[PDB]
Amino acid sequence: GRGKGGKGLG
Amino acid sequence: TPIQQLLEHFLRQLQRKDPHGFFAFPVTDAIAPGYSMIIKHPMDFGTMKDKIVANEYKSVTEFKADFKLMCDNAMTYNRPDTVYYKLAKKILHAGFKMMSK
Repeated sequence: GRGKGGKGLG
Repeated sequence: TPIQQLLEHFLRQLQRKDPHGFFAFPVTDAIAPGYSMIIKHPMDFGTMKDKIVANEYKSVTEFKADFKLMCDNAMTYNRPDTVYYKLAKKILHAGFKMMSK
């Protein structure tokens, strides 16, 4: 769960 | 004071290196589970912009320390194979090269 919610491709 | 426009420029250039705006605002625990348990001193570009426009930076040294804090917190929280860790590493290097004579 150690991470951003989104993939950051946008 | 003599550094206000210089820091405004540095901030604008550093933000151009983050076109997605991943460093634009504070990371919350809803966005990043457990973030406030791992990161003791959060920072982001918006907080940096507020400090500039408030005349809160007394030197280029102080400004660079907040930029490095921002990138170090991203490299500590996020795994190395992530876009977030990779951007933080890249912009840290490039940004300091820009800001250092």
